[PDB]
Amino acid sequence: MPLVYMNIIMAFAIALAGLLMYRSHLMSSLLCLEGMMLSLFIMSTLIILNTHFTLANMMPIILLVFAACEAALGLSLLVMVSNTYGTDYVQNLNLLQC
Amino acid sequence: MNPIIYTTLIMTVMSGTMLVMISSHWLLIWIGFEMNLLAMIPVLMKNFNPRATEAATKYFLTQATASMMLMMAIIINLLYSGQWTITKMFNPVAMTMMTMALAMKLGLSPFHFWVPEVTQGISLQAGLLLLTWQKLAPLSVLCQISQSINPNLMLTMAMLSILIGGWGGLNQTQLRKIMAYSSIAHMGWMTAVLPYNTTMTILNLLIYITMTLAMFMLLIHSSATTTLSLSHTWNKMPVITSLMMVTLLSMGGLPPLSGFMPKWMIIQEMTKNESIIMPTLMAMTALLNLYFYMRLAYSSSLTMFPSTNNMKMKWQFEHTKQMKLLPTMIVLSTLVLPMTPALSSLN
Amino acid sequence: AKTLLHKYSDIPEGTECHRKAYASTSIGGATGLIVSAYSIALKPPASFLEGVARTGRYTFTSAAIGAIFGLTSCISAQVREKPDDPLNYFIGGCAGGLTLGARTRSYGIGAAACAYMGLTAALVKMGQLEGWQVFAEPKV
Amino acid sequence: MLKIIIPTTMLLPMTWMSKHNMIWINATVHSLLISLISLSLLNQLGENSLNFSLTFFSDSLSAPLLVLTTWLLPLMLMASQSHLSKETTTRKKLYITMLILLQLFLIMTFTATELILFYILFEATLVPTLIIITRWGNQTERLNAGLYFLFYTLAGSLPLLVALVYIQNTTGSLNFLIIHYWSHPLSNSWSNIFMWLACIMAFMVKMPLYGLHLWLPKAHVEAPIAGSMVLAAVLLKLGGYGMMRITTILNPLTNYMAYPFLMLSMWGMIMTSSICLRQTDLKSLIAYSSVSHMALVIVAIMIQTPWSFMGATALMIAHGLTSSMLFCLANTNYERVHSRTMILARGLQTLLPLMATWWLMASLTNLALPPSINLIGELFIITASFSWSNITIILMGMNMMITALYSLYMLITTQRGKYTHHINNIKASFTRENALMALHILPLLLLTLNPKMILGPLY
Amino acid sequence: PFFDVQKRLGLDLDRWMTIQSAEQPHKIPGRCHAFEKEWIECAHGIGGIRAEKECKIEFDDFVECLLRQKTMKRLSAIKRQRDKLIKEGKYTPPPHHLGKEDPRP
Amino acid sequence: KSASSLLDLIWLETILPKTTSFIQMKMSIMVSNQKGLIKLYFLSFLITIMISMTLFN
Amino acid sequence: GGAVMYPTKETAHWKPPPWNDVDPPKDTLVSNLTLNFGPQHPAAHGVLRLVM
Amino acid sequence: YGPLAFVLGERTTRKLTETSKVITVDGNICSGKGRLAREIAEKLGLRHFPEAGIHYADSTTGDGKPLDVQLSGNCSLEKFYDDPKSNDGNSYRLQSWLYASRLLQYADALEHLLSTGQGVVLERSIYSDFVFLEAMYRQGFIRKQCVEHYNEVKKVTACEYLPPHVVVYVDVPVPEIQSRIQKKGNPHEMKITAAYLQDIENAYKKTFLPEMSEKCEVLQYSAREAEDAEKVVEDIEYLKCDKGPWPDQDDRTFHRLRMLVQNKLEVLNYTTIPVYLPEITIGAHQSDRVFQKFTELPGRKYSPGYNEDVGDKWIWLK
Amino acid sequence: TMMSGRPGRVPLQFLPNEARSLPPPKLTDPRLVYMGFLGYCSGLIDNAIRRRPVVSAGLHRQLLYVTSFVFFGYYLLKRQDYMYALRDHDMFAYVKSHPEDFPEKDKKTYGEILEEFHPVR
Amino acid sequence: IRLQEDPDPEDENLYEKNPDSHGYDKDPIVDLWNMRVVFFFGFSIVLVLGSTFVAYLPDYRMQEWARREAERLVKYREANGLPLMESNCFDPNKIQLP
Repeated sequence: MPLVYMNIIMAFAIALAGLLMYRSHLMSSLLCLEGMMLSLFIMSTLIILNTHFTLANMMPIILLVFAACEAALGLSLLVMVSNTYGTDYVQNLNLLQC
Repeated sequence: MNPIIYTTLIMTVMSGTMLVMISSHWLLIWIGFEMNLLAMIPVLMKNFNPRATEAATKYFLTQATASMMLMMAIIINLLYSGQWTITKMFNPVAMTMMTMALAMKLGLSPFHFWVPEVTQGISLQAGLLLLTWQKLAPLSVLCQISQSINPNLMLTMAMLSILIGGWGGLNQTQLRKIMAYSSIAHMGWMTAVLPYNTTMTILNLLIYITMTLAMFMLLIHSSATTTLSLSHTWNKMPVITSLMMVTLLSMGGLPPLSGFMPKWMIIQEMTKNESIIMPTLMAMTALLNLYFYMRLAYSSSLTMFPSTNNMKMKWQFEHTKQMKLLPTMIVLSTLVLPMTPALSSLN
Repeated sequence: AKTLLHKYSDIPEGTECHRKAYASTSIGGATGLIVSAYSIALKPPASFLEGVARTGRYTFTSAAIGAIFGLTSCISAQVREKPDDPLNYFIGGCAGGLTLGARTRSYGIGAAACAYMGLTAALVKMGQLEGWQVFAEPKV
Repeated sequence: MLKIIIPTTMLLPMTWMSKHNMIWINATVHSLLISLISLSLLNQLGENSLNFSLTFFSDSLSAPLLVLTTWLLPLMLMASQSHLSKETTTRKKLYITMLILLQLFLIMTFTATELILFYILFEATLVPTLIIITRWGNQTERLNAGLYFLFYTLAGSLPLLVALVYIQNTTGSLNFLIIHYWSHPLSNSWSNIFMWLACIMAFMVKMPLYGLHLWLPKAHVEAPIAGSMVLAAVLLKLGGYGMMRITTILNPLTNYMAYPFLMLSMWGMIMTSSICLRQTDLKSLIAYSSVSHMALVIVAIMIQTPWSFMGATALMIAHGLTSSMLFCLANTNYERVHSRTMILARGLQTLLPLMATWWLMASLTNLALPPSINLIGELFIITASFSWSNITIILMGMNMMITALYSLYMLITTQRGKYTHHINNIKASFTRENALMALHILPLLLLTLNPKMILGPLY
Repeated sequence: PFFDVQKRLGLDLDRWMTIQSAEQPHKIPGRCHAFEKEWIECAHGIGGIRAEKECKIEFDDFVECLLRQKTMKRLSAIKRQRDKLIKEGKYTPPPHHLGKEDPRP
Repeated sequence: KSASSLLDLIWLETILPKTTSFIQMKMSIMVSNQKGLIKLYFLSFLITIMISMTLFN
Repeated sequence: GGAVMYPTKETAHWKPPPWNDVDPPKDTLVSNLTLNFGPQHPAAHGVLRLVM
Repeated sequence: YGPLAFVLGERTTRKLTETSKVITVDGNICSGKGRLAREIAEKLGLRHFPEAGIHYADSTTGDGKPLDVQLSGNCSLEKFYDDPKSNDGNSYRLQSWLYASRLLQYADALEHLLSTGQGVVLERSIYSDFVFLEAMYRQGFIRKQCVEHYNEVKKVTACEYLPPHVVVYVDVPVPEIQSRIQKKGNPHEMKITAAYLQDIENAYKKTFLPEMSEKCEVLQYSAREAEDAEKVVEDIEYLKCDKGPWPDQDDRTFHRLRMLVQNKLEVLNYTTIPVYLPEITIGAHQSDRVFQKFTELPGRKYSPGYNEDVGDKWIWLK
Repeated sequence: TMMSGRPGRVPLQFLPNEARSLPPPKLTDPRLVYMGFLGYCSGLIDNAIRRRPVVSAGLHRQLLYVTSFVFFGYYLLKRQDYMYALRDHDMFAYVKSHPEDFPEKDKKTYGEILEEFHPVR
Repeated sequence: IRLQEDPDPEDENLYEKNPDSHGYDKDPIVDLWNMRVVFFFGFSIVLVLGSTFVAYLPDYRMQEWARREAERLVKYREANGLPLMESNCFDPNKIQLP
């Protein structure tokens, strides 16, 4: 595979690792989610353009649409946590155990 | 929440699952998963509590990670094959990533951690949907790609799921957490036979769905979320706790109850493929699930606990809400063992 | 994973006891590292030094168990001249359980670990001899 | 075989739709009628078994056990009438239905032609038993007792399920007739050894092998009278019947694999009889006596000689009857003094004379007094084991001596001596209890006139 | 449970984008239309188990067209050998490869 | 002493029933740590993904 | 009763959930922004300090 | 009524009118609040709910006739008057049973208001029931754990209900109340001490009335003032409607409330919270016996309409 | 997945037209009677839950339970019989079309075969 | 600790209400009929008729048949000089020994 594919896959891996490794804020986790979505968009777009899969050129746009839908979901959950706790700190999500 | 809006959200969850189970394109399967998550989050948060918000956030995070991994696997499979159809995946790395994503969606251990928390956070009405309907789409996807599934990874996940579900269920006094760990164990049981025979997975899924529907509807009919609160139900309504004891015995996998059907057929299929250690270990580990079910049966019906004085007023009133499917779900989950040769209809 | 498994199994029974013990030690160390990583993730240590200490303890325990199991099994195979007897693996597993008890400093843990480990190692040897499949390929 | 199954099922709607003043009467009438009808199953052929249909069959082994179950159900009802008199009507009906389901499941176990159907029903017998033990038990230990019993049985039986399915896959069928005709020798490979274990341990747990016997004392002590009756009379013989049925496909590996179990049973008989010598609870003493008696049946089955099998069948029937009667007597004493301590109530030979005679006869049968079927079975097993090895006679004689010792010790401690002064609630024994003891004893004594009936298919 | 409602009702919801050999707007062919056509027509109706081993040459050609891994390996080997030759002066690139001759229209 | 207490009420029970139940209880306590923090089991998820990729390739 | 069936020293400090699952609301009240609409501001007529 | 009715178009805001209000007439023991409440109900046209007693639930369920004390309530007000420091926990058991009775009463009242549209005039309320409990605790009749259980039960049930629009309080002083009680005739009421009534008044004037005034208007009248029903009615007819959270209610929360109040078991769901206080914890044997006795009452065995003993017929087709 | 990929299988079809060549399950089938029994038990549990006379209240409701259970059980049994017939037919066809994989074995009587005797002493 | 009924007095002797009790239930008439049912269906039917039925059960074990066949065989062996019982359960002429 070309090195650009390697770089994009590595970017997706880094974003996934970042999302899996929270520090304090829930906003940064949503940032890592959006980064993974962007990396997947770039990967799919390069694949479709390279193979001239004309009818599949609409796939990245749909991916982007559902990506920002998930982003809006995350933002709404973020505001509710902040309203219920004052901060978006991931440590406040502690009532539910095990 | 407006009832019209709630019905639209429930229909959107169902339409997402039907899109997953109906499409032939990977992009549409991922779209159905996304719609399921989008319409499931507010359904999780129908009753606004901090615990409900926490459950919704955790579920959203887990399902988002799983969907990202699934889409990455789809993209890699397209890259190495130029194909979008749901068929024999042509890349081992993509297959592994997709398996991890689908196990995370199902809650197979070690991706089990969110299930006890999200189940406890949400109400019984939402917990029933989460533990029954939300298992259809990932199981269907796994059944469509069972040929390309690496048997070692799926079997390890299934065995770990059974072990962890049993162990977690023993230390739980909250009914919802017990149900979540039992669901984890039963999901492990279902995914054990995926590489061998998918019709047995479908049979186990149907039996588990009936049993969990019966249990959750009995809990709703008793309005009980803890062992102590459920214990009082013997005084107001002994029929409900007796039926709950019967359903718990069925869930334990004790013959002649219906819960013996899936384990029996799974052991049969796994022994047909010369696997004798794994089914034996699974059967032995089911005893932990049987243990906590029996403990609940003691606290609920087999033994009577102290009630409170105020139950005298509750004795006068009769339940208004009527779940029409509860008797049928109880019967199908307890007395269907004489009907196993009906397995062929699932083929 | 399978690289270490074939680095241990390809060594014939009762031959090259040092290399067999080294391979078993490597397998034990890998298992201990996995356990340490999971323990750190699920049960976070207070400090980096505490995490390093926890990882070192778990890895040393697991590697010692593996080394003792390998040495005991190979020595039993050599002395008894019975490479295909599960009793060798039983003795190795009980020795590993005794070492586990010593590391945890508990006689009851040592005895229970000796019993269960010996039984499991004997079962593994029997499966190797007979051809038992833990993960059976779908055949129907 | 449906001539017995269908009325047993019809017992349930009958009891459910019967007046609150007639549950016990109707149950007794029709259970006795069912036993009378099932008596027709004793007409076994010399060589071939009675193959009623594809699903059910009966030979000279199944028929005595079926008759014993159908006869024991009315006895259980009569014994459980007393303490379940202040219970509500619905719970009395529930208890009766649990007993009926247990009897039905036992019948379908003893008649099943398929090993997997036999397993299904023989594990289905757990649910009514467990419920009976944990719901209508009197003590707080009934919860732990039910768990121990249930988990011992399941941990024994699940590998049996795996092995049965494996045999079905490999040989093609689990039917008893086919598995008997198409029998093949088992090699000495580890796989065959573990298949042998999986097939054997399940029944070794049921009839308590020394070491796996810890659940029996708890189960027999904490359970109500009827529950103890079934557990001692039929639920222990289930393991023996299963072992005698499955040993057909476990040869010749048994010759070499039976040594651990043979030694365990031949030492556990002595150990449990000695334990009976130093027991303080009557029900526990009876339970350990049951363990000691079932050790002989285990030995006889593991030896696999015709005399051993005949003695095993005879001992199973005899021990079931004797243990049930002993538990009934202990239940009467308990219902009188509300305590199971053996030394609590003494000198009962002067207050209840006929109950003392019942105790004497039950103890004589327990210690294998000639010409009772107990002695017939014990002597057949002893001769078989002596032929197996002459050294066995030492352990057999010691076990007989200790059994006589502890049985007569129980008789002396309970029905002899000076009456307990402070106890004043000992009323004259009812007609029901005396009738229960008579119905326990008379078939037992009559079977000595026609021992061929309970001597098994190898007679 | 793949409930194939599309094949039942005859609807075409997503089978039009499953492959690049299907009809595309303005008849724009896929980069590997020929290879995918050969692979699909070879492996039509014989089942997945047979298709994996029997129509394996077609699938290998399709994969090579899609990714060009072996072609890139050959080109890399050629480039490395040419560089090694140039370092030792054993080779001289032709003028048409040195940008000295006018490329044909 | 040697039989009634020592074997039956003590060792026989210690060897099989008591030991197993204790092990199951300890495993239950371990699995149900009652922590409920995403920061921990998401790191566990990362470790699991890495291990699966290494082992099963 | 309690949070778990087999509580430990660490777990014993943790109390059972609320009966209606409604966790008591926190008192971490959100602080406002004390902007100084001070004298320099053009709309403050030069000599008005408006602490809003 | 259900979600279907709300979807189809049945909305409670249409039914609410000028006189669609819940009025609670409060007061100390034997303050004459009952006559004032009845007179308010007669003139304003609202429905009058007499104060919920031990056997209020018996009135709404079944024949409307009180059941036995062993079955319905297991407590006695007369016993509390005679021995307020009994070791049977009769005091706190009676208080909890009365709180449960008033919770059911409030639910029935809100239901009636949200369905028929007619206003409701209640005597006291769950919001005012804590006064007696606080008086008992101050007198020492009940311990702190009983108060904690009462607070735990109240904070889970009262939150789901809207406070009354108008709180009418009679302010008869303690000595006049004592005189009325000593002239009323009931010796058990005559056994009431002075500190008990004083603490009732203290709680009413320190916690209930100020907190109610924080939410909505609180009309207050003395003994003479409360005897003019026209004067009290005129005040209610000219109160500022802004008071109370009812104007902040839409058809969504009204649908939620109407769904809640129609399911009595859902209303009383948290009344039987598993807190094992010795004063209310009925043993297993007693619970079984009393439940069996209740089940054997005429019409109490099967669901209403399926009891053949009480004349219900067509059960085979019903 | 075995039967899922059979050629000619019409998706989302409960009973194929080829199933009509098989005898329909008799209305006195024990399996159908057990389905009716399950329906009756469902009706009894419905009566028990709603606290009405279990064996008498709502005869129409219990009748509907039994009728629906029998109807669905009849169709379910017909599909099950069709699927088992399909399995047997496919197995027989595969055996017939692959003689090499299923060869007839030499039939040696017990008088010829030597099975070792293991004594029981 | 709880409001519970005092332990019921030890089971009231059924002799108290009716000196003729036969155990069983509390109603004297149902007591008499239960005793009659138990004694009749236990002793007079399933015991007496049961033992007679099992005593005159037809000989399907073929013991007399076996004895008669043995007598005939012994007659044939001794009269014709055959050595009574052979030493082979099956004829060697039909055994294809390796």
